[PDB]
Amino acid sequence: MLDAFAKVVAQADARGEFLTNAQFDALSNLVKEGNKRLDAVNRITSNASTIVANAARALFAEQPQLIQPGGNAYTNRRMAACLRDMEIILRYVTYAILAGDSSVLDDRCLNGLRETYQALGTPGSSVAVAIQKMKDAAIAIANDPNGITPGDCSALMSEIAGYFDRAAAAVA
Amino acid sequence: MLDAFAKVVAQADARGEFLTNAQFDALSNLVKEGNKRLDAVNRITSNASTIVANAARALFAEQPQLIQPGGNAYTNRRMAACLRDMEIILRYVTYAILAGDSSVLDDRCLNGLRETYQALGTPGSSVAVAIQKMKDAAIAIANDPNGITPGDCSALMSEIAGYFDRAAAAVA
Amino acid sequence: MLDAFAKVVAQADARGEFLTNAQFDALSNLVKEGNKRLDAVNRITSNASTIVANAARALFAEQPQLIQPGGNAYTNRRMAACLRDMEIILRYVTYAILAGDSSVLDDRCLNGLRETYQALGTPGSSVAVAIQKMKDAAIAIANDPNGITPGDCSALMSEIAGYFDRAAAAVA
Amino acid sequence: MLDAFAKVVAQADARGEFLTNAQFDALSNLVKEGNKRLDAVNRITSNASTIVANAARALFAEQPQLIQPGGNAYTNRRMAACLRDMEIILRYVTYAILAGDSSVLDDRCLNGLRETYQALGTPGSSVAVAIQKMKDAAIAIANDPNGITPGDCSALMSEIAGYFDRAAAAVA
Amino acid sequence: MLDAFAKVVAQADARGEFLTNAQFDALSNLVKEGNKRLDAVNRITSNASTIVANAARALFAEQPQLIQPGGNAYTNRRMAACLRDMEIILRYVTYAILAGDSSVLDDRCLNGLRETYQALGTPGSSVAVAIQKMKDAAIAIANDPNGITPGDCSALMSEIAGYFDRAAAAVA
Amino acid sequence: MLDAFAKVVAQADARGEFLTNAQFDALSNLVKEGNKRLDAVNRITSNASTIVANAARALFAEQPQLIQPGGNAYTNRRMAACLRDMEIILRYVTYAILAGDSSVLDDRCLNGLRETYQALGTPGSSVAVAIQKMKDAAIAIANDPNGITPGDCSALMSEIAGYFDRAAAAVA
Amino acid sequence: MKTPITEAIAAADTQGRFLSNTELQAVDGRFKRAVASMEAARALTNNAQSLIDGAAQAVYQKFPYTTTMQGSQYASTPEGKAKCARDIGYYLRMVTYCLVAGGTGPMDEYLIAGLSEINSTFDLSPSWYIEALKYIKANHGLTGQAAVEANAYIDYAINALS
Amino acid sequence: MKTPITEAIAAADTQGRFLSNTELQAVDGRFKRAVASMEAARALTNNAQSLIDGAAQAVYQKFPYTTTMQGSQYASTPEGKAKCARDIGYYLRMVTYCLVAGGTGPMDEYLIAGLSEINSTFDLSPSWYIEALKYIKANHGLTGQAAVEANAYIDYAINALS
Amino acid sequence: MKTPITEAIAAADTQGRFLSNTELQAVDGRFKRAVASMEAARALTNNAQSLIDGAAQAVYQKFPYTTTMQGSQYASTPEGKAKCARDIGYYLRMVTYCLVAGGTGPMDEYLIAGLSEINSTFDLSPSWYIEALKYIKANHGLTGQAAVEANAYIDYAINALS
Amino acid sequence: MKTPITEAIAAADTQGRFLSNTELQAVDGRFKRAVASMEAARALTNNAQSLIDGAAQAVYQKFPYTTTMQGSQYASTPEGKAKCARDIGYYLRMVTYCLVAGGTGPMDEYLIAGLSEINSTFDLSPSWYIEALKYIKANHGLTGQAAVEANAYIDYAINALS
Amino acid sequence: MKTPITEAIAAADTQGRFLSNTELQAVDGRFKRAVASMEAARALTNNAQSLIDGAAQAVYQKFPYTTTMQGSQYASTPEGKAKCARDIGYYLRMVTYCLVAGGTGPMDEYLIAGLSEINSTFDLSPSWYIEALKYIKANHGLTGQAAVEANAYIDYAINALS
Amino acid sequence: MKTPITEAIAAADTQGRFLSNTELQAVDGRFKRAVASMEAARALTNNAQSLIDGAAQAVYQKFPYTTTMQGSQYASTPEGKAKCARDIGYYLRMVTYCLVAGGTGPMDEYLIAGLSEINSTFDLSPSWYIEALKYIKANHGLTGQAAVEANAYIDYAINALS
Ligand SMILES: *[C@@H](C)[C@H]1/C(=C/c2[nH]c(/C=C3N=C(/C=C4\NC(=O)C(CC)=C4C)C(C)=C\3CCC(=O)O)c(CCC(=O)O)c2C)NC(=O)[C@@H]1C
Repeated sequence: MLDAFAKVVAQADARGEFLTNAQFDALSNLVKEGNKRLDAVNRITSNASTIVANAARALFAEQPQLIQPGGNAYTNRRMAACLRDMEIILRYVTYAILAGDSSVLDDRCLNGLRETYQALGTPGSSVAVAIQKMKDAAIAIANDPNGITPGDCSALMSEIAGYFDRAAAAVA
Repeated sequence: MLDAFAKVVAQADARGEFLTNAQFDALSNLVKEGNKRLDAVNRITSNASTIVANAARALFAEQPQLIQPGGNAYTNRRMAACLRDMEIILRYVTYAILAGDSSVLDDRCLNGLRETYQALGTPGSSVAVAIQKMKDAAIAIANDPNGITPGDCSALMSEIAGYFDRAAAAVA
Repeated sequence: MLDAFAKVVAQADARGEFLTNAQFDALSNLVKEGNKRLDAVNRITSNASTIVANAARALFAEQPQLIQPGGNAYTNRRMAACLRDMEIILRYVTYAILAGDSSVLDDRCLNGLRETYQALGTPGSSVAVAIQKMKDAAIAIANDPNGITPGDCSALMSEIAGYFDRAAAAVA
Repeated sequence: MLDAFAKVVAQADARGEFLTNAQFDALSNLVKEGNKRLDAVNRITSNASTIVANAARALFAEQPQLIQPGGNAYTNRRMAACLRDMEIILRYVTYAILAGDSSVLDDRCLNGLRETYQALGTPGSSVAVAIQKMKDAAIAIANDPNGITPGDCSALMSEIAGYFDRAAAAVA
Repeated sequence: MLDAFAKVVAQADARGEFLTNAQFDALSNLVKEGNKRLDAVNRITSNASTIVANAARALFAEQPQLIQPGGNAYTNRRMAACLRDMEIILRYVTYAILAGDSSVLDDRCLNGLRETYQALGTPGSSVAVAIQKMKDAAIAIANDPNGITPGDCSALMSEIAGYFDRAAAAVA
Repeated sequence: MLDAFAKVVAQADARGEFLTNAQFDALSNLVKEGNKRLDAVNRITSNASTIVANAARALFAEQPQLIQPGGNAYTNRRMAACLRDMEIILRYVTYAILAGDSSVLDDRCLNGLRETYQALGTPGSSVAVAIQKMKDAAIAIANDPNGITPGDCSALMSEIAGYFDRAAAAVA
Repeated sequence: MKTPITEAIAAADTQGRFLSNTELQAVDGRFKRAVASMEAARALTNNAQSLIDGAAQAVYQKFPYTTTMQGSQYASTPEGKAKCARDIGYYLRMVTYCLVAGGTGPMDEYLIAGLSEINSTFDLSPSWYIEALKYIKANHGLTGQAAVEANAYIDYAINALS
Repeated sequence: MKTPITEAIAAADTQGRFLSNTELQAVDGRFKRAVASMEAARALTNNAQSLIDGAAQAVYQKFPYTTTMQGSQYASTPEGKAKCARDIGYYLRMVTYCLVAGGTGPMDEYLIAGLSEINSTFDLSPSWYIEALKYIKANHGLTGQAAVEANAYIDYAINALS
Repeated sequence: MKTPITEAIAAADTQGRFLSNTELQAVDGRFKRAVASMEAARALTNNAQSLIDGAAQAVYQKFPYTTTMQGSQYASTPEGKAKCARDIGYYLRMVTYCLVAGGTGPMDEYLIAGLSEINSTFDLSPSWYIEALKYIKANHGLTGQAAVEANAYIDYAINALS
Repeated sequence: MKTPITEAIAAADTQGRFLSNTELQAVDGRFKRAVASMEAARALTNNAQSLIDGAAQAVYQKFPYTTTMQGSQYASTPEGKAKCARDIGYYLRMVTYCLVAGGTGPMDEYLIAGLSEINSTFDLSPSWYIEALKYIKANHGLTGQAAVEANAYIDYAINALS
Repeated sequence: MKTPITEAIAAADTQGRFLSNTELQAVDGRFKRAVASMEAARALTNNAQSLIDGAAQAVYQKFPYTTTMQGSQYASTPEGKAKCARDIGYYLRMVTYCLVAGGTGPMDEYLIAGLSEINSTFDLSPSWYIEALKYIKANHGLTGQAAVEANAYIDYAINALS
Repeated sequence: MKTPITEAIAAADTQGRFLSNTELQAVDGRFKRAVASMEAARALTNNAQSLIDGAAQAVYQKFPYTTTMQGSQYASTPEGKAKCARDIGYYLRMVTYCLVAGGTGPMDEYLIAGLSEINSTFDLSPSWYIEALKYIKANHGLTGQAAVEANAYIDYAINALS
């Protein structure tokens, strides 16, 4: 896997080049914005259980067919595995936030996932919905002005939202 | 795998339903016909070696090309593996008879089998023939009136024949 | 795997036949030409490192793009793996020379190889070139008149060249 | 492992003998007393969780040092493992009751157990106490006159008590 | 493992020395006596089944307690394992004959063997007897004057006898 | 494994206690002295190859019997394994320096080590000597006044020396 | 799915073996036991509604905070009460499946696997379900071996929740 | 040793599980079947000598070369005849063990494991033992379910020799 | 025990590697963070008694049935109230260990491993401990990065109970 | 297929190694031995018919019950006699393959793998084939090292049947 | 690629865990260290040409046989001198990558894996590169923690070549 | 130790097999080859001193910096010259062991395993040993198959150093 720094190094090596002054500057900004990234990760992670449980409850409320008998999330085994998948996705999304790059999310979570759901009979569109719910909740928690040094994290929330959208696209 | 009882439960759970009075009755008949099922299984199993050896001998007599040099059942390794496959099929067919359901036969014996023979160069049509020979022999042994409390096992023989036909279809 | 002797036995068994007088004679010639085969194997093997290193150097000289940054043989890991593959091919080619049959080369080296390079982004045409360089060098070393009892090994060099050409075809 | 029937067969084979008329009679009594054995097993098994939890609570009440910090059952990991061991012992004791022989208990539970506790620092005397508590509870539940066809199960309770005593001896 | 040649090299390396003229001479004698060694190995190996079966039969005839019920070679499993051990020993003894050194016999057969029999209840003294019977038979077959170029193999038979005696000592 | 902080927590939990004001203070000193610890680790690690190679050369110079034929460090395999062990020890000693606790050194390097050398024929006294040489070199490099902010690291060097002495005691 | 019949086959197949008398006997015990099991399954099915209704109230009775505390996990709203009754129905229905199938398979598969996770995630107290199950056990009106059958699977569920 | 009881335990223990009704039913089938098994074991034991004697002659009858060819593997000497009768006794005794134990365990353990090896090493024809076993099957004088029991283990041996 | 320091070593040792700058940096972050962690651990220790006492009542307040229902699992007896306060003390003490150690190791080892088992066996509701933990979070009186530190381990426990 | 040449390669390839002198020597021994092996293979091929015919009768002679007992496994019918001669031909032909290939590979592959199974399934006595093989050994008319070669593979077959 | 950030994730993911404070601290140390690392990477990049040029000559100086011995492995031809400078450039560039990435990953991946093989195959002396690296270390003109950073990765390379 | 004889046994033992003709042939090739191998080993032993002495100078000649550069790895001191000659002696002695043993085993075991490590750790250039070995090859005065034997193990060493 790559983080944002290794990502740049990997691009530069493919060219056989030293970093340009513009790339140093970029990467120095990343470092300067580091605290905010750590807050986002902390906040989302510290609230992982409620993000998932609240998003599950919302999903099943909007799509009760998933938990009707015969439904894909009916029985505790299928419920447990569904909740699990929501946990897994949120986990890799937070890794991605830490790294500032999606390679861990793409490589270790998102690849083969659509095909996997297609084989099981799990409706990917429903998964996408659950991811979006977690997204909205993750971002409200991460971007909460209370109890934190005031500043703008908008760029970061955009990036974060991007990992969630990416994940939702991968399954939908 | 499923037996006939679990099969019904699985269908009912998919609907979220309690069993109907008609389903209890059906399943009670199955239980009432249990002894006959145990006799069939006992009889076929107790004669497994001759069913296979007699069916092999009949096959090679009718298709001597299989044991001519170059033939698919030529050499002792290929002979042994052929006899083995006949043993395996008969085994899973008897499991199926015990269970009153083919899921064990389908899942653990019959799936991938055609593709397997196609890859090896083993003529499936010949396998089907061997299965049919075992079928005729299995049923004559199972349905032998001698040394058993008289009654009608015709339904059961039909079912049994069905597992053998199924197996033969899967490879042919 | 098969050697030239087992190859004949395998063909004969498929027919259910004893060897003909012509086949004994053939195989006796093989035996009579055995020393030369052992010399070739010895010579190529005894010079394995220089055949490979000289062929690598020649390759990269003619195709410098392979070792430019971004190139398939750029970085020491990719270089090491390339050299390795050249070692592997030469190794199996020498096995084939010993056996007088390519089955070891085909079975254990050449099968899946094109697909493997295609998946990695390794240009097979370049591999073919490296194989041909090793071929020319292997044959000059094997067929060197100096320090060996004089005789004609032309048939053998043809055979040897055939394994190398085969290998180069398999990847190109 | 052996059950009571195989136990007799094993003794007889060591002598090369057919069963005596006395041994058939014995074993027929075992069969005749089978229902009671099934009740005991059912009852103890059906109440496994409370037997263990009630016995744990009693243990820690009588030996609070086990759950004081530093204590062998202090921390949830050590607590969980303790409860587990009580579960394991009760499980194998019930296997033994079913089999009418302790070989499963001895072979798969009791052997190496003292040495294991000695190595961990787990006081075996305390384990013995927990086993005895489970014993008293298991037997009161198994031998409860309510909701069962009246008869005498005293012999059986003696046997059952014997497996528990055996287990407690093995660790004490 | 070592053969007689590697054995000498290993002793020489421990001293940091080149081989002496006496050691070359010794080892050249070994080579000169090679055919006889190959005959012994061939002969014993070619008759492996009868050496073992005849030695087993002789053992059980002289010690019928081994095959009385309760006996260590009673039941087919224990019989099969006994015959097996006789096969194994003869096998490693023949390896040793080929190598001209017992290291393979000692390392891979004889070490741990006494302790193994002691743990099982297998009487080592009986094993020793079976080994000696195989020895006498192996040597009569190996040293049979019929159908072989006349010469003296006495030294070799002494060596061979030595591996068998060694084996018998290791278990007795 | 434990570091100095977890070590204190582990002692406190065994007592069921909150940390005292004295323990906080201690641990705050550890933190305050952290940079020096990182320098030591960096310096020793950055010079790992020369510490080992210089210590090996010194050992063999003082004990030439180790590299005479027959010697424990004679042959490249035994040499390589010796150098390796020196590498391994230095590695775990540096882990220990980082952690401020020897548990990683004791648990993962030092336990079973004497017994291991005793079984191989490796003279532990010689190992101890090599460790002491590395110690003297490690400490001269770690405590070099040049190119570093001036201060006193004496306590730290004492601690470091302690891990090396510990290691040398464990094998001697 | 785990039944006496599938266990018997699994044991044979695990060893590459044909079925032996060893296994046919197990299946025969299943067939004989089925008379008692089927009685029990029928009675519990016929009386399911009153059992469920009675069981729900037994829970609310023992744990009245479940009917008053605010929270989606509680039965303090109509929707919460409906989910609670549904769940109890689930348990009862699984008992009846176990009885029909002659084994724990259905409950293992459909209910017990994942159970602790679901209970912990949705903040459902195992003790609630146990009370429901204790009620059903007390009031199913079975006697003899039909009751022994029903109770074995009910207590199995209780054990799984403990 | 493989019995319905040890299979039941093995299935539970393999999964770290307490015994469930799933297994108790199997054991109950064993207990019920024991009445037929025990009848059979008793009759075969009581009549063992005549069965063995008759079985030996049935072999010699079908394969008379076994009484005349020279060889330790044949029954052409008093000692060979004694080994043959002993072996037949073994088979019969194993049948009775299987009946008492309620399963194939004893025969598996004491007789079938190693059987092909021993037969091939000592040049004993499986067909000889099969004839002995066919005789015993034909002449054990059992009817009903006691005969079904005896025959299941006799045919098991026959299968193992085929 | 899992700390930034032991993780750093574990990563190096897993690969047979000496420590690299890669790891020293991680440990440096730990050393720098320790100032905030240690503040938090000290304040929580100093104020432990009132936090525990307040936390216990916050539980009893939210779940008053715990003070009235009969049962050894409840705080309806003096001994039950004492066990409850002890447990809350445990949680708080573990938080402080996590802060001192710079990581989750102590809580993982001493408290979380086995937690679900113990809670389910002794019929303890996770929701009780969560309320206790929420109280402690609300009332520990820390601000800035010392509060971020305390809250990260408190929320970790909350997550482990959810 | 196992030959001195394929063994040599297998040993090198198993270790990722180029061939060394260690292996070339083995192959040279094979090449030198081939002169004796090829003599033997030629003589056995040239004389195959009379060897097979003589071998068949040697069997019928030693085991005359094979020509008279009813049964598809016996040579009591024209078709049975034809299968017997075919089989003997097979053995002889395999010997010649082993000689040509310089090793046991052909016999291992084409004949020995599955042999016990086929013999036991079709009720063929190994002792029959051994007699056939003993005849061939006695009467192949080879001397010197050509006979040593033929006999090594014949005795190999005998061993495989024992 | 190995960086403090990817190590932190790898540690969490290896255990199926969310990131904990344990890891965030490691990443924070990385972020704080980046100021020193980035200074170093910039200075080494800005001055790369003179460092490379000076380093090449330092090699030729210490090992003048490299400029005179005939051989493609030597710098005795214009093309050889160009390959030598390229390689030194490679090393320096990798140092700068390690500094930017905050860890050894780039050098591990792009340079160290395969290094011994390539050096041994092409007859390149590690001692040559070490001298180049020693020169760069001596003359990069960094002080303070920027020098500590540069030197840690330079010495890492030196260690990898020793 | 790897010899044609131990390879032959290893192949048989790997498969639980008795030795077959397949292997005896390999060993025979070894025995026949031994005449050439032993000639070579004797001549190299008899002439070892002059070969070593000549080989050392051939190195110093090709790499004269080895006699002048300061460093324990060089032959610029009496002690360094003595270590160099010792090493060359080692190589030559190993060649002779390979010849006596009929295979690479001694060199593999005593010299090649660990070789790259030792060379890299002590800063010894493989190219030095190769020159020594090339000298020995050029000047050992063997012809015919004795030279083929010596050269096969010398080139094996050369390959191991490349
Ligand atoms: C069709 C298969 C033929 C047939 C079957 C048949 N059997 C019965 C009766 C019984 N069969 C058994 C067999 C078993 N019970 C077991 O537990 C086991 C395994 C351990 C076996 C093999 C038993 C006990 C009986 C009852 C007693 C008896 O001997 O009859 C019937 C009568 C109806 C019934 O189901 O009981 C029938 C019809 N009979 C035929 O004529 C078919 C050729």
